[PDB]
Amino acid sequence: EVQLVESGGGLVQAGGFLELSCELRGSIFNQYAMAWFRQAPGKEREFVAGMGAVPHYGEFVKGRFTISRDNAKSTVYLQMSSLEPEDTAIYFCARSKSTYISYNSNGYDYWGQGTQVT
Amino acid sequence: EVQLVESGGGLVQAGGFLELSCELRGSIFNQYAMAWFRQAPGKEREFVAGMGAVPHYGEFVKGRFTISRDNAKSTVYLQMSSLEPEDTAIYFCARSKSTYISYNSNGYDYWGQGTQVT
Amino acid sequence: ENLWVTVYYGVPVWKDAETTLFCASDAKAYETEKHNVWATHACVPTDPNPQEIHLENVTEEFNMWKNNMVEQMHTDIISLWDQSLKPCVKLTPLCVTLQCTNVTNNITDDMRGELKNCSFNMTTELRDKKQKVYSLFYRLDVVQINNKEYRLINCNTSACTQACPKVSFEPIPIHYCAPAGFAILKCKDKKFNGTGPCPSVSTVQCTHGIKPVVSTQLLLNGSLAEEEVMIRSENITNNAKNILVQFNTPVQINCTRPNNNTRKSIRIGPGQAFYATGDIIGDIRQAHCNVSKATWNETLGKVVKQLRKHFGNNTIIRFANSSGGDLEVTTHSFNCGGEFFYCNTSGLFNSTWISNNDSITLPCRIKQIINMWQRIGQCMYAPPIQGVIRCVSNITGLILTRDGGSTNSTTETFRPGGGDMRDNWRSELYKYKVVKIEPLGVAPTRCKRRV
Amino acid sequence: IRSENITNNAKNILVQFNTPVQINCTRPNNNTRKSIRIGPGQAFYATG
Amino acid sequence: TLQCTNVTNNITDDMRGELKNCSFNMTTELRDKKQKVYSLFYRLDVVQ
Amino acid sequence: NPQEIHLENVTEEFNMWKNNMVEQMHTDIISLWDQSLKPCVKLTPLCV
Amino acid sequence: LGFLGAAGSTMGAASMTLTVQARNLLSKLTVWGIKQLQARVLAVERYLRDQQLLGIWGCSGKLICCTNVPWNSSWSNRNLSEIWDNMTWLQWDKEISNYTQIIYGLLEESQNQQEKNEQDLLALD
Amino acid sequence: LGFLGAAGSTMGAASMTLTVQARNLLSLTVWGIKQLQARVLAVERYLRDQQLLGIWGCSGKLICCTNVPWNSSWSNRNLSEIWDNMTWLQWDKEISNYTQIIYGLLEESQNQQEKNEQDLLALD
Amino acid sequence: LGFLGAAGSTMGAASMTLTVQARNLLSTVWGIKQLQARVLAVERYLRDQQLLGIWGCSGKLICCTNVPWNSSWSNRNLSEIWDNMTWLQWDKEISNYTQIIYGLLEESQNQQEKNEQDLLALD
Ligand SMILES: *[C@@H]1O[C@H](CO)[C@@H](O[C@@H]2O[C@H](CO)[C@@H](O[C@@H]3O[C@H](CO[C@H]4O[C@H](CO)[C@@H](O)[C@H](O)[C@@H]4O)[C@@H](O)[C@H](O[C@H]4O[C@H](CO)[C@@H](O)[C@H](O)[C@@H]4O)[C@@H]3O)[C@H](O)[C@H]2NC(C)=O)[C@H](O)[C@H]1NC(C)=O
Ligand SMILES: *[C@@H]1O[C@H](CO)[C@@H](O[C@@H]2O[C@H](CO)[C@@H](O[C@@H]3O[C@H](CO)[C@@H](O)[C@H](O[C@H]4O[C@H](CO)[C@@H](O)[C@H](O)[C@@H]4O)[C@@H]3O)[C@H](O)[C@H]2NC(C)=O)[C@H](O)[C@H]1NC(C)=O
Ligand SMILES: *[C@@H]1O[C@H](CO)[C@@H](O[C@@H]2O[C@H](CO)[C@@H](O[C@@H]3O[C@H](CO[C@H]4O[C@H](CO)[C@@H](O)[C@H](O)[C@@H]4O)[C@@H](O)[C@H](O)[C@@H]3O)[C@H](O)[C@H]2NC(C)=O)[C@H](O)[C@H]1NC(C)=O
Ligand SMILES: *[C@@H]1O[C@H](CO)[C@@H](O[C@@H]2O[C@H](CO)[C@@H](O[C@@H]3O[C@H](CO)[C@@H](O)[C@H](O)[C@@H]3O)[C@H](O)[C@H]2NC(C)=O)[C@H](O)[C@H]1NC(C)=O
Ligand SMILES: *[C@@H]1O[C@H](CO)[C@@H](O[C@@H]2O[C@H](CO)[C@@H](O[C@@H]3O[C@H](CO)[C@@H](O)[C@H](O)[C@@H]3O)[C@H](O)[C@H]2NC(C)=O)[C@H](O)[C@H]1NC(C)=O
Ligand SMILES: *[C@@H]1O[C@H](CO)[C@@H](O[C@@H]2O[C@H](CO)[C@@H](O[C@@H]3O[C@H](CO)[C@@H](O)[C@H](O)[C@@H]3O)[C@H](O)[C@H]2NC(C)=O)[C@H](O)[C@H]1NC(C)=O
Ligand SMILES: *[C@@H]1O[C@H](CO)[C@@H](O[C@@H]2O[C@H](CO)[C@@H](O[C@@H]3O[C@H](CO)[C@@H](O)[C@H](O)[C@@H]3O)[C@H](O)[C@H]2NC(C)=O)[C@H](O)[C@H]1NC(C)=O
Ligand SMILES: *[C@@H]1O[C@H](CO)[C@@H](O[C@@H]2O[C@H](CO)[C@@H](O)[C@H](O)[C@H]2NC(C)=O)[C@H](O)[C@H]1NC(C)=O
Ligand SMILES: *[C@@H]1O[C@H](CO)[C@@H](O[C@@H]2O[C@H](CO)[C@@H](O)[C@H](O)[C@H]2NC(C)=O)[C@H](O)[C@H]1NC(C)=O
Ligand SMILES: *[C@@H]1O[C@H](CO)[C@@H](O[C@@H]2O[C@H](CO)[C@@H](O)[C@H](O)[C@H]2NC(C)=O)[C@H](O)[C@H]1NC(C)=O
Ligand SMILES: *[C@@H]1O[C@H](CO)[C@@H](O[C@@H]2O[C@H](CO)[C@@H](O)[C@H](O)[C@H]2NC(C)=O)[C@H](O)[C@H]1NC(C)=O
Ligand SMILES: *[C@@H]1O[C@H](CO)[C@@H](O[C@@H]2O[C@H](CO)[C@@H](O)[C@H](O)[C@H]2NC(C)=O)[C@H](O)[C@H]1NC(C)=O
Ligand SMILES: *[C@@H]1O[C@H](CO)[C@@H](O[C@@H]2O[C@H](CO)[C@@H](O)[C@H](O)[C@H]2NC(C)=O)[C@H](O)[C@H]1NC(C)=O
Ligand SMILES: *[C@@H]1O[C@H](CO)[C@@H](O[C@@H]2O[C@H](CO)[C@@H](O)[C@H](O)[C@H]2NC(C)=O)[C@H](O)[C@H]1NC(C)=O
Ligand SMILES: *[C@@H]1O[C@H](CO)[C@@H](O[C@@H]2O[C@H](CO)[C@@H](O)[C@H](O)[C@H]2NC(C)=O)[C@H](O)[C@H]1NC(C)=O
Ligand SMILES: *[C@@H]1O[C@H](CO)[C@@H](O)[C@H](O)[C@H]1NC(C)=O
Ligand SMILES: *[C@@H]1O[C@H](CO)[C@@H](O)[C@H](O)[C@H]1NC(C)=O
Ligand SMILES: *[C@@H]1O[C@H](CO)[C@@H](O)[C@H](O)[C@H]1NC(C)=O
Ligand SMILES: *[C@@H]1O[C@H](CO)[C@@H](O)[C@H](O)[C@H]1NC(C)=O
Ligand SMILES: *[C@@H]1O[C@H](CO)[C@@H](O)[C@H](O)[C@H]1NC(C)=O
Ligand SMILES: *[C@@H]1O[C@H](CO)[C@@H](O)[C@H](O)[C@H]1NC(C)=O
Ligand SMILES: *[C@@H]1O[C@H](CO)[C@@H](O)[C@H](O)[C@H]1NC(C)=O
Repeated sequence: EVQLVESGGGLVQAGGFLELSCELRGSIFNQYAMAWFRQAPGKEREFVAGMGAVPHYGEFVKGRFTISRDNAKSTVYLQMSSLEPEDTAIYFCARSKSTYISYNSNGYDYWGQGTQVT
Repeated sequence: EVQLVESGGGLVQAGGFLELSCELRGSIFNQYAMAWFRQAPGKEREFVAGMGAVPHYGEFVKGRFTISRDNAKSTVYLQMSSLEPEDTAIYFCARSKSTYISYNSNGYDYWGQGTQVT
Repeated sequence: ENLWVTVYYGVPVWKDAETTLFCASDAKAYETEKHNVWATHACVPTDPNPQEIHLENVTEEFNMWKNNMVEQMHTDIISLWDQSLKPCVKLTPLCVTLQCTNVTNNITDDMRGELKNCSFNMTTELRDKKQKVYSLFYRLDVVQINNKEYRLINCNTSACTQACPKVSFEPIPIHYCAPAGFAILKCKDKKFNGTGPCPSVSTVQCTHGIKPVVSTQLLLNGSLAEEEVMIRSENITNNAKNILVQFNTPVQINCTRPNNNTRKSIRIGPGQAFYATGDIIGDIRQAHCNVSKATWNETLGKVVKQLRKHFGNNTIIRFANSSGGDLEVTTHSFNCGGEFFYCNTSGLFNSTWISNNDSITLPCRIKQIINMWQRIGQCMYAPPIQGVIRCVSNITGLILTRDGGSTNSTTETFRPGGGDMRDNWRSELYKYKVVKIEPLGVAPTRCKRRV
Repeated sequence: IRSENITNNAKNILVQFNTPVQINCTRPNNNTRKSIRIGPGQAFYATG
Repeated sequence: TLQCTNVTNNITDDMRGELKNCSFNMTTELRDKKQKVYSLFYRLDVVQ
Repeated sequence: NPQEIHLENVTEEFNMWKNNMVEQMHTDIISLWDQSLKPCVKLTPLCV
Repeated sequence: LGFLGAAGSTMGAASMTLTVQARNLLSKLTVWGIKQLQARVLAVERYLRDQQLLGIWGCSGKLICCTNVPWNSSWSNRNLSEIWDNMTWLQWDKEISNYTQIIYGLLEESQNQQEKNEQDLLALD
Repeated sequence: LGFLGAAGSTMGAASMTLTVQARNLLSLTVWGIKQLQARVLAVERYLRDQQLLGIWGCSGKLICCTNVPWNSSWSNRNLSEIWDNMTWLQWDKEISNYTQIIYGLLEESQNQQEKNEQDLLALD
Repeated sequence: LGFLGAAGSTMGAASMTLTVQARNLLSTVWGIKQLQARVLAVERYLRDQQLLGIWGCSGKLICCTNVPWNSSWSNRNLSEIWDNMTWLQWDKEISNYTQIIYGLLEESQNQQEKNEQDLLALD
């Protein structure tokens, strides 16, 4: 059974540092790409960062965040740096339907429970 | 069905450059060697060049010609250079019965139709 | 009145089952052996005029979305590609400090920085000697490591393999046949939407030849619909699911790579040869594809009509280009004549449809080192092809994604996106299914065994 | 006490007893792993 | 070849010379570039 | 002492030239040599 | 009608041509190499289990096989001509699907019982 | 006397020893796998023949005559000489053309008996 | 008594449970170890099945024959064989003179082969 389990649980102040983790259980890790989505209160899901064979970052990233995947543990790790106050949102983990990363939410079929980072 | 198809030939001025070719279709390329035989008008077939794992040349070539095999398309070439006027003849393509090359005409079993080079 | 059980063998009954299917290929390609990535030489020859026989009065339920024989076809292509690359060169010594400069051989304004002329040191036949050699690389396959020093794009992650220059990526049809005791039931129903009963069903020896064409948006060279354009989706109301569209009449696409490329041999080492790109003969021009404006527009007119059935008579249908993401999903990716194309389809998908001669030239880009869809890791390197490439193909369908929008919008916007390659063959195996024959049914009759 | 030939000292003796006796093994060091890139797709896991 | 020195950070008496701090050139992902790296090795895994 | 059983009062046609089972022996010996040389060491470094 | 063609025809009609179904039950390493062999071995196992199961009943190669075990009413409790002139095999397999294993054990009981009775009747004389 | 020993003898002598041939119809590296293909093939060929016998009126008889009448056109000669002067190898070549149509005749004859037996045991 | 529980029961008692052993005789390091195991089971099943077939009983599971029982093999009372003693003990006792019996058992069906297809011929 495919399932995604998140971590991180951000409670840091401005200019903080975190490392969100997302483990893939019921599927092959080297067969799909995984990306991070974000939901500020009263808004819609937005693309943050994702990586299959190549990494992609959102426009608001401006090179602060960084994604990596450790195939040994079947996890994708998102470094967080220079967290401005406007980052307060729920960071979701999703698995793509293929090995390629899109910027739209229609490209993913499994989603994480969610992590509220403030 | 082992079949030999050739190319090349036609007029060239003395001292010119010509390249001949002959591909093997119905059998494995890396199991048999190839040879070039020329029959001058009224004479008998004489060995010109042939390569298995080692290139061999006739006594009259005098280092002008050059034979190679390209395993990708299973074709044997013959880079004729400094073509003297005494080289005019019908040039045949022959498949050897083994990986080895013989200077005699009965070390081969499949022959090409011919190609006049004048 | 007494009754006893009776045993009947060779009884027609079946049940949906999971099994391993083997290959059958036509013998027309047996001559001129060569070699294929799909290795149909070992694929057993098929039987001429196979037993395609109708079954009357039988109703069978199909479901193309949870169908078997698509997951195990996915693995077959992955495994069939693996054993093709095993015996081929490993370009482990290829990525070193290059020294590249732009190509300026009478280039055009479109192909400005897209070609780099690189030189590097390589070992000769002797391990004690190096020599300088040069090759042409596309801009998409190199990065700066600052300057004018580069490296290959994908050797800080992995190492690339050189597709032996004999294996032939050209797809050929493949018939998937079941073993004795198993049968394949084909749905002949014209208005089949992928799910539900198929009142017109038959059983066949095994499937028609299915050419495996790996492609994103605009799956090509596939099977055509019978009398209308069919929109099939696992769940229409769910925006997260793809929409597989198959239209009856094909629209022709002419894709060419105008550059007269040449092939050069560079010696990696003893027994190892690298196929490079020598100086380009002639002029430089962007690769492109061509489709008719008339043919494409009428086809979209048919697709919009069919889309209104599932979305409403009084609705605005809008087409827009890809959302944005990885290059192998934002463009029409495909393989043509041994080279890999990435075509910008913004000129096709841009239109709005109200409820009440010339062609389209869509530019394309080329790559030599490709991240294979088989795995997230290993790549491969496609050697250059001699001459000028040109292939004509049929567009037989689409893969769409509907933009998510709130209620009362009255405007549905669809985007193109291929992504998963399982959809490429799910469009061809929607008809078929596998069942296991279950003889030995027991029934009563007015008969007693002798004593 | 199980032995192929109890009188042949060259034959090992296997002992199997009723109640297990617990053994607690630990490496007290807090070890940090370091990754070194040997080559393309090759990584050496050293000790920091 | 490895240039090695004993590790000693208020080390316990039982571990006087059990560990070595070894440094050595190493090849990168680019063939024509080298790198200097270090690793900790147990004495049983290195020979002078 | 394999049971070579003589077949009497029966004639049979033979042809050693279009015979199979020499092409099978040829393919066998090639394959048997191929796997015999797989574990052996190569001599690429000797090219100096 | 070459194979399974009588699926929609009636159980009586389908039972007239059973040998058609019977016959189509046995007919470098590359990917297709293993998939072919796994197919060939699988067919043999499935064919031999049906023959063995028939063998342990009182009929080995009969292909229409009467027994001594009565038809318990609860299984189908419906008149004979209905299930032979108005119903097909595919529908009939659904009605008694739960009750196939219990009948199979009964057939084993009646065959073993029948064998010794045959044995004993050959010893008294 | 042994395997195929009666190959050159007439049919009458060949039929005396039919079990000698029946017994010998079933009995990581590139040599073993060549055996695996051989071992799977042996059962496949053996089971095809046995299944063909079963659908006829005989499962393990080793001699099996049917109620389909022999068409004289197939052979056109005396019984007393084919069984005392002809061998099986000679017979196959002549009747090869008149085969695979006889098999269909044997297939049909058994099915009707199965139904007639089904019918006969119902009228009691 | 699910597979071989009658192994220690008397010979007579063990013959009641014969189908029980019958149905159980036929039902990438591990990829080939699983493959080779399945083919071996099939061949052994057909060896004993064909061996029965050459005699006049293929699907019987208990089969009489026209072969007198030499008193040398057993020379023991028939009562104690089926009333005290077991198939395990019996296979060891007959182990010496068993391959002779298989050959004779083929002769009787060979003697029937001398007799089968003549009665129907002279009708
Ligand atoms: C990618 O980059 C590589 C390397 O940078 C380029 O390869 C070189 O390209 C240059 C330019 O075309 C070549 O130089 C030309 O060589 C011709 C052949 O003669 C050479 O070789 C002979 C021996 O065979 C020598 O005796 C001779 O000196 C040359 O070295 C010359 O005929 C050319 O002459 C041209 O320029 C002179 C002025 O210098 C004029 O008078 C002539 O009329 C003529 O116009 C020229 O010198 C060079 O040989 C190539 N190889 C190397 C190793 O440098 C690729 O061309 C480039 N590709 C692309 C697509 O940009
Ligand atoms: C969709 O289907 C169409 C046809 O159904 C298909 O078009 C085919 O494309 C291939 C490759 O582009 C063509 O094959 C080439 O044909 C030309 C002549 O037109 C030859 O000169 C070529 O020979 C070169 O390549 C060979 C193989 O590497 C070499 O051995 C040779 O030496 C040459 O270098 C090559 O054979 C083919 O002819 C067409 N067929 C038709 C009917 O147009 C199209 O490619 C398919 N689309 C996709 C995406 O697969
Ligand atoms: C061996 O050395 C390790 C290296 O430090 C030790 O790990 C330390 O463990 C303590 C106790 O859990 C941590 O202190 C907590 O820190 C969190 C915040 O940490 C967050 O960020 C780090 C960044 O790496 C991340 O790894 C964490 O998961 C968290 O996301 C506080 O919220 C807690 O209140 C508490 O202070 C240290 O942060 C952690 N060190 C490092 C560098 O992460 C480990 O305990 C040592 N083991 C032994 C047996 O001595
Ligand atoms: C293998 O090489 C590729 C290409 O060099 C690496 O991807 C690149 O990684 C660098 C990280 O140094 C990225 O640069 C970053 O850019 C942002 C701005 O977008 C900047 O703010 C950061 O500080 C950082 O410099 C770069 O974007 C990225 N992509 C490309 C095309 O260069 C890749 O990471 C390497 N492999 C591994 C495992 O790291
Ligand atoms: C691998 O190495 C061998 C040995 O060097 C190469 O064979 C050599 O090939 C060259 C031409 O490429 C020959 O040179 C010619 O020699 C004739 C002799 O009369 C001379 O008249 C010509 O002017 C020219 O110099 C050379 O003789 C030949 N070696 C021998 C011993 O005959 C072979 O070509 C190499 N293969 C590859 C693929 O590099
Ligand atoms: C189990 O181990 C015992 C050893 O404790 C084996 O008994 C030993 O058997 C060997 C057989 O060669 C005896 O060797 C003999 O020694 C005498 C001198 O005492 C010599 O004159 C003979 O020529 C021969 O070499 C050995 O003495 C004897 N030792 C004992 C302590 O018994 C025994 O065979 C092993 N196996 C079993 C089933 O017990
Ligand atoms: C094992 O040996 C290596 C190499 O000698 C050691 O690496 C270096 O260790 C020093 C501290 O021990 C690190 O800090 C440096 O300290 C000097 C002190 O003057 C300071 O001036 C420098 O600015 C720097 O802060 C140094 O960064 C580190 N070098 C590297 C490349 O890692 C290592 O500490 C030794 N470890 C053990 C356990 O023995
Ligand atoms: C595909 O066709 C099937 C049958 O034609 C549809 O199944 C029925 O759909 C209607 C309305 O959509 C439902 O009321 C029924 O309950 C469905 N039947 C069953 C058995 O579930 C199916 O909806 C069609 N799919 C699409 C996407 O149009
Ligand atoms: C695709 O269509 C374009 C049309 O823009 C073609 O480009 C023209 O090709 C002709 C052919 O000789 C030239 O004369 C023109 O100069 C080209 N440009 C224009 C603007 O017409 C292109 O060749 C077509 N390619 C394919 C593969 O069909
Ligand atoms: C695909 O082609 C379209 C043009 O049809 C590109 O869109 C243009 O992009 C330029 C770049 O800034 C803009 O100035 C134009 O206004 C755009 N025009 C249209 C109609 O969109 C598009 O960028 C191309 N795709 C990619 C990935 O480059
Ligand atoms: C594209 O589609 C057309 C028709 O949809 C194909 O043309 C048919 O090809 C088949 C088999 O080659 C023939 O039996 C038909 O007679 C053809 N019909 C027509 C109208 O041409 C065509 O082969 C497909 N492929 C390409 C490259 O055009
Ligand atoms: C294991 O048990 C067996 C049987 O209980 C022992 O075998 C007998 O042991 C006695 C005394 O040791 C000998 O006199 C007999 O000759 C043995 N019989 C056989 C058949 O070997 C055996 O000795 C025991 N072994 C151990 C190590 O305890
Ligand atoms: C580094 O470790 C080595 C290995 O234990 C030490 O070598 C021994 O050191 C002790 C203590 O001085 C001497 O008694 C031994 O004779 C040494 N052994 C040998 C073979 O010479 C070495 O002294 C350590 N050095 C440092 C600076 O810690
Ligand atoms: C790699 O190892 C070599 C050899 O140990 C180092 O090169 C020289 O080492 C000697 C003695 O340690 C020094 O005196 C030299 O100065 C070193 N050469 C240079 C150019 O510094 C080298 O430093 C090591 N590191 C690297 C990155 O090569
Ligand atoms: C082959 O030919 C010989 C010679 O005729 C045959 O031997 C005869 O066999 C019959 C069989 O009963 C005897 O009646 C004859 O007396 C034998 N002939 C002689 C001269 O003794 C033999 O049977 C033929 N077939 C085989 C297989 O040997
Ligand atoms: C192509 O480039 C060459 C330079 O090598 C130049 O001489 C030539 O004029 C160019 N072609 C055209 C049509 O200008
Ligand atoms: C080469 O092309 C690039 C385009 O990527 C451009 O920026 C650069 O100015 C050109 N010239 C040189 C010398 O790099
Ligand atoms: C289709 O999706 C919608 C929303 O995503 C959901 O409510 C509905 O139950 C789905 N249909 C099926 C058949 O699962
Ligand atoms: C002992 O060494 C460790 C090594 O990191 C250091 O952290 C610690 O402060 C040292 N303690 C004393 C008392 O020197
Ligand atoms: C299908 O049903 C009709 C009516 O019950 C019947 O006449 C017909 O024979 C059936 N089809 C077949 C193949 O028997
Ligand atoms: C079986 O009984 C029902 C009872 O009403 C009857 O209607 C039906 O006709 C019977 N079956 C046949 C074949 O007549
Ligand atoms: C016998 O064969 C002849 C042709 O040789 C054919 O005309 C005739 O119908 C056949 N008769 C039977 C009963 O098979």
